Amino acid sequence: GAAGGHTATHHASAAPARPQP
Amino acid sequence: AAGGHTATHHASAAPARPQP
Amino acid sequence: GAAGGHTATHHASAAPARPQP
Amino acid sequence: MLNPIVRKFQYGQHTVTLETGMMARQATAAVMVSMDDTAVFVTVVGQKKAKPGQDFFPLTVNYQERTYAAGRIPGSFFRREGRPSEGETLIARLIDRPIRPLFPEGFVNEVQVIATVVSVNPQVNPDIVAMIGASAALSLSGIPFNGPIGAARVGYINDQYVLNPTQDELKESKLDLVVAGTEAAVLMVESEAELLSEDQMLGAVVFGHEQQQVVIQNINELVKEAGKPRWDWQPEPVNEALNARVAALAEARLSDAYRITDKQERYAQVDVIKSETIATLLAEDETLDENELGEILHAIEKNVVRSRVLAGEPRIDGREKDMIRGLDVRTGVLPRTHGSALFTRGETQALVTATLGTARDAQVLDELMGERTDTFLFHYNFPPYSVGETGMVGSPKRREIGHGRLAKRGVLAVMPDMDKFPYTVRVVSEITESNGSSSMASVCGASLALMDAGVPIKAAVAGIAMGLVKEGDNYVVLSDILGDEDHLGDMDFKVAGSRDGISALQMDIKIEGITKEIMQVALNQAKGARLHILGVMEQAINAP
Amino acid sequence: MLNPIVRKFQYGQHTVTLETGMMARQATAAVMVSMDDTAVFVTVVGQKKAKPGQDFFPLTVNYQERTYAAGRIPGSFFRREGRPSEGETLIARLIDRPIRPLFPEGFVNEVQVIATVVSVNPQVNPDIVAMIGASAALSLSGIPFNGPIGAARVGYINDQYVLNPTQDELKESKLDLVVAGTEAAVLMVESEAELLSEDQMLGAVVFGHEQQQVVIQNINELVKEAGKPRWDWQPEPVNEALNARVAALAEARLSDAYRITDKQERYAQVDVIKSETIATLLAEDETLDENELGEILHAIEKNVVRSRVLAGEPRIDGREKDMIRGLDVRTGVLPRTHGSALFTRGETQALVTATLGTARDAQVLDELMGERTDTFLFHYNFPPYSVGETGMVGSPKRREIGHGRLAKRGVLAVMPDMDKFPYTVRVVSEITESNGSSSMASVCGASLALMDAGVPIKAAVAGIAMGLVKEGDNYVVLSDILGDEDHLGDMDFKVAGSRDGISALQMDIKIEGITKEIMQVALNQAKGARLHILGVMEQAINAP
Amino acid sequence: LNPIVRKFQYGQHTVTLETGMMARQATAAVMVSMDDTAVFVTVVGQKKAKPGQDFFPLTVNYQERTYAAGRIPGSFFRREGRPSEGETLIARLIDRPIRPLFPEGFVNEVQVIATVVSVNPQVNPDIVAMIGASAALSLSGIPFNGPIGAARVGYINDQYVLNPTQDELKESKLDLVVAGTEAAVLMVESEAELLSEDQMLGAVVFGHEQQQVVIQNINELVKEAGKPRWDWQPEPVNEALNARVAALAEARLSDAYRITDKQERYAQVDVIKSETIATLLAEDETLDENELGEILHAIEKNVVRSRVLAGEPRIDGREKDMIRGLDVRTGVLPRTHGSALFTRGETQALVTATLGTARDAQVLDELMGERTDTFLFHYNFPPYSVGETGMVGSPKRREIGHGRLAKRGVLAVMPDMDKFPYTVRVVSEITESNGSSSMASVCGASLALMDAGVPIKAAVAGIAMGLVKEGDNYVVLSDILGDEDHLGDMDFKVAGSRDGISALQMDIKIEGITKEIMQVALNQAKGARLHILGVMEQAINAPR
Ligand SMILES: [Mg+2]
Ligand SMILES: [Mg+2]
Ligand SMILES: [Mg+2]
Repeated sequence: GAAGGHTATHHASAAPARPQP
Repeated sequence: AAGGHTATHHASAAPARPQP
Repeated sequence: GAAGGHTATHHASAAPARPQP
Repeated sequence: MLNPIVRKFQYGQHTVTLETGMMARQATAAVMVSMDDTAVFVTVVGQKKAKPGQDFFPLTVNYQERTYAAGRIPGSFFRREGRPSEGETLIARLIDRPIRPLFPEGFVNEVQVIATVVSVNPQVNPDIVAMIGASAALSLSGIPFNGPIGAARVGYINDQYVLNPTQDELKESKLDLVVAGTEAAVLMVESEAELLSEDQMLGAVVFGHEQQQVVIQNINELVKEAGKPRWDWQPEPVNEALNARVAALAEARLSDAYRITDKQERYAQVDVIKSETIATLLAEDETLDENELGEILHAIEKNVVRSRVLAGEPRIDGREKDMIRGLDVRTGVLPRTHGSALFTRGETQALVTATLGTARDAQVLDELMGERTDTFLFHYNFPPYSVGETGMVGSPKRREIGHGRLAKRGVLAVMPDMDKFPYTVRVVSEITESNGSSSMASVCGASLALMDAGVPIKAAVAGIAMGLVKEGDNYVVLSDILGDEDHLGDMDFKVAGSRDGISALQMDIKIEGITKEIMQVALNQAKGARLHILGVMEQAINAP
Repeated sequence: MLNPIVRKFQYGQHTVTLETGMMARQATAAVMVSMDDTAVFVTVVGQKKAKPGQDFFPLTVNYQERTYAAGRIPGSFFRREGRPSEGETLIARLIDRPIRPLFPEGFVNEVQVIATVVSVNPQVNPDIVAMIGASAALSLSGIPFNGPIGAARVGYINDQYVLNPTQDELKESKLDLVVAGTEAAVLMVESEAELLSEDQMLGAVVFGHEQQQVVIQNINELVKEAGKPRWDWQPEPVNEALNARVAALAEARLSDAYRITDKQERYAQVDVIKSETIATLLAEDETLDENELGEILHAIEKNVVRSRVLAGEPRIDGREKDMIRGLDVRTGVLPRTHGSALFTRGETQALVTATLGTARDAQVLDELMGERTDTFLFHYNFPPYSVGETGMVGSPKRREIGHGRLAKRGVLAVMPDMDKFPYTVRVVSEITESNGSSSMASVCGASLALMDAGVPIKAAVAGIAMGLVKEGDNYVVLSDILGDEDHLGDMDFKVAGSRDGISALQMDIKIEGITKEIMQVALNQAKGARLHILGVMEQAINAP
Repeated sequence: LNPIVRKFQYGQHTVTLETGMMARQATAAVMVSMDDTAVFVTVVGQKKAKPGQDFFPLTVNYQERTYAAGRIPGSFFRREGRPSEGETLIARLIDRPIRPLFPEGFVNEVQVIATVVSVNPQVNPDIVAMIGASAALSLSGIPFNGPIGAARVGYINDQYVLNPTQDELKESKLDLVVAGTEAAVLMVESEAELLSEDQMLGAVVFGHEQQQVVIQNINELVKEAGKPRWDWQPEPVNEALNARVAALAEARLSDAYRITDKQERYAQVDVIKSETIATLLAEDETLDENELGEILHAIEKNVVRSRVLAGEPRIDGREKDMIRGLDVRTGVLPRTHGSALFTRGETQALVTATLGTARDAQVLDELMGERTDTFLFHYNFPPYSVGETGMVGSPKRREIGHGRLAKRGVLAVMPDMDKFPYTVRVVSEITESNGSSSMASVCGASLALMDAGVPIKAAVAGIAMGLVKEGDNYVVLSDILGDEDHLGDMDFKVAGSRDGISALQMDIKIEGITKEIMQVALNQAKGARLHILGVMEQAINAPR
């Protein structure tokens, strides 16, 4: 019934980071 | 020939207040 | 296969002139 | 991390979802609005600084439908969405018309509203959704804006009003009406009807205005939570001394100029007064703002005309409040055309033709809500010579698309169906002269041209534009308004229909505080006006 | 309202009707013209005051055909008339070319003429009707205009001249010529012929000019009855003190500049002279008008070149009056093209290609007079680098379409018919260098490119442009004119054809009082010119 | 009329350069051929800069004539019109390497027009056109630090191949184009089938080594026929005015670039610039405004560049190899086949995937042969993504370029027709921008395709790398801001899966980039996309 980011069927997030070795 | 002078039918009315 | 005028299969030229009367 | 601010509410038999805070954070404001699977992403950007010598408010509304909303790939050669269609232009106007008058007088910062349809339920029209989106985004932005507005479609099924009917329900409806307005007043009405009465049309406007209050209340509650601080914007302070200097040189002259009835003469004199007044004040002081002088002079014009209307004095052309201009009706004006008509009302004139065609000729509309073939075509042309000007002769302007559609809706109610008359019909209206309402002259001209072509329409159809001047509780409703009375007045109120009912109703109100009583005086006074026009039309031609 | 003023007259075997006074009363003037059911509505709007800093005359002609004129609905996806087609662009040029030189020198108010075809008899071409309409409206307007002009189409059937032949009659014609002019002189000629002689072509011009005098007489009578008062307009008063100041700084330098024969070097120096002269004068007195200084500088340029021509001195490049520039002819210049040619005449160069195709490649023309398939295509490109400039590289401009059709008419007469050579043929002319006439170089380049492709054309074809400098009774006809000699001269007079006749003749005359004698001298001198070019072309390739 | 001709071997082909005979009025013109594929390239540079010009106006127009392939245009008008997406892309391939070679300060208008006049369907005209632009610019005398070379590199049987034919490309794992000077690489555009960092770097080195023969031959042609270099200088250094601007702005601008939030930083920078200019203009009203902005821009540049070289925290506090915060969402729109919202810092892309049939596949009528496309990728960049207003009409060239770049980043993982027989359309809507938006489109596409159930082999991601280099000292930057791109030395974009690189794009703004620098950039780019892919996996790791 709704669109937008709150409707995400899947979700993942990361804070600012330096990549692995 | 074309223009309003070649009209098949025509009618005109002066400025008026319509009957209510 | 090259393009341009150095490639022309036929060529003709004339200097500035007054034509025959 | 991204965090959405979400408000959901019931609106009729639908759930409306408003989301802001996580998408397009660089725009002044951005909202994702959804109404049962139908979603429009609306953004507003308002520039902080007004342009150096700006004297008009630059507002742009862009409405665009993405074909991925319906799970389709564009049918065009490039397989990509291009220039806005006739339908997208009309919906952009539906958003623009109610929001434009709500920006404060003097506000001239550039504002752009972009609405993108990203998801569509084929039973839920995105136009109402996009209008709620523009209202919510403008209210959250902090840009000087006297909203919020709501939006509602009203149907008429079983002689009962229906809120936001589905596409399937509209097949049974005698009415398709859209109304937008604030908590206090209606601002915009767009409608087509199957010849309904004045009371039935007014009840629909009132119904839709009451129903959309839940939308306004929910935007208000979202604004109190997530709204950006209202801009610190002030109108340019009133310079009483400079007003007096302009009024001393121009008011008495402009008063006499607005008693000149002929349009061409009366400008030509208005322009002489403005030129001579400005050139004289610049001879006294070269540092004076030329734009500001034009705004003071325009404020005088407006006051001269408006106060004469309220005092009960004769109008610019000498008419009384409920008089219609002189009419001239002609039929069979062009020799090789299927049907032609020349309709003249005062200084407004329309050369209208009708052309019969076949299936081949019917327009295929690749719309987002479903492919549809159009049998009745209505095109409206407004060349610059109609107002004694020079200009571009390119593709149709947004105003030409809007007025062609309005005039079409004024005629559709009387058109014969495909069993009775199995032909494609194209009506073209050429505006040869303009001084108010040209789209209503197109309605009358079409009716005569269709009959001349032998198209068996149910009945003759006609229309006029109503005006208004209102100060406090005092008001005067004007019949058949001039260009000046539209521009200096408070509304443009267009009604079209036959002897037995209204086919189309359109309102464009420039003020807050329009009243049910006012809209009713307008509707009744409009009925008498079109009955007079129809009577003259009947004399010329009464049947195919 | 008042009825329109109507004037009827016989024009050949047709009846022409002129109506004014009732339709489009806000335009400066408006006329509905009819010729046996073919009707064109023509309006003119001329702006009261010129733009503060204007230094060119802005004249626009918009010609548009409505499909309802033929009782048809447009065949495009949107079922509406869009951007002007090639045919509409060409007819707009037919109207523009004779009227342009009749506006007084220095008159720079914006003028717009809009011609709309509202009715069509498939036998009577709307182009002549629209030209009569533009002439009638401009004469009725009161805008400073040294008309009225007439317009006539001349055919050649059974070795006799025929006035305004029908589309059916034109099937038997060896000629299709259009001539327009005042009572005194010819102003514009546009024609295609099946290799007719100089005397046959000149006779067609005189015939058409004599026959159209009845149109001019009738416009004069209509102006007597219905013409608006003549505009109170004056040219700038001559400033002799300023004339002498500019001449003291520039005349001697410009005299040397116009002895530099290389185009790039001449312009470079002319620009330096103008820049330094203006900067020197604005340092003495900064209140001087820069536009006026530019106009005095152009007047010195014009006089220097013109008086040198009349005195019998060598031309800018050192040539005598009847000398043609150096020629360079090349064939098979591009590897993958069907036929290619590079034609160079002086500083004018055209890279021309020919491409063979099938019936699938033939262009379908949705013309108002009837749908039609074109098997011969001629496109003409004029990129800004041809004249050492930068600029837009979008779509064809009004002149690119005009010269493309002129070059097409120069080649049409020698083309094999579909009965003997059943192929679609496309010719593209790329103007790589320009300083006089490109489009006659396109004619030569096409003839060579078609032979290179193996297209069995009847004979080789070529062309040139003739110029004129005339003062009173003294005149000099110039062969193969420079761009400068075109701009500072009095005419561009183009002739194309084979060894045995003229395929195309075009005139663009900028003065009144051109003579039958001058046109005859131009035609004879033009003949020797193309025989010279054809001789050099024969040395390269003489058969497919 | 004599052509100056130079021939040389370039791989397996003969390249011919011709100048002197055609388009002699252009600043320079070259006819370039490579085995029957011929492109005529012209350049015009205006002698004077526009008085108030503050940006270099460079325009490259690439156009393909259908007569090059012995074809007549398939369009309704049978004539070439507005450039296709392919012609726009090749115009960008010419513009990108030549743009940084014009001296800093040089603002004269320059236009390069490349016209394809002949085509061998095995030899791509793009490389030929790039060589033509290099030759024409080097010959012109216009201040230009070339010449550049151009090379396409393939990868067949694990070996690098120079300028592979269209047939040979079908067996290639790589399609790479590299352009640069004698000293350095300037531009790279490529798509690869998941090749390693060493394989991609070797291709760039190979192509740069192979193209030296092109540069050497242009240098020799310039010695023969080059026009003398323009007498042009940059504006001299005004040390006193620099110190006055620095005294008002340097300390404030140094603090302003410690503000992390883009909107807060730009607002503050604008205040600093506005107040500095206003103060200086009050002290002296004749001070040039454009010059003050140039000195202000130089300070910003120095502040940001010097903090990078000194190893201090970046504008937003990051270290050289830190990636911004990520937010990954899938199934965000209710009626779309597949949707994703990808956010990296202040850059955001709303991406959708749509499935169709063979009817939905795009038909490309291309010069080298007609081709149907089953994978569509469109990239939209609205003005609200950066908090601005603007024209939303037709894809800009930049949109076209980034839409193609994102497509090349996804192409390697797309399933073929035998494994997923459907037409797939991907649309990326850029909702927020602060660097790299095309790489955000790559990630968003990968997520949207999996959401739609498209059976790609492997998730795909990308990033943009930056550089700050003075002499031998340099710092390579991961995931650059908009400011780090504009004030930096390059934009270095790499896309791919966990196993290899799908696309590599370089836009280098300086000469002197090194093999080592590209190696460090490629290695650091790998860790970056592996970090992004890890976050993307947490959301979705297999098609729906
Ligand atoms: Mg009105
Ligand atoms: Mg000429
Ligand atoms: Mg970047």
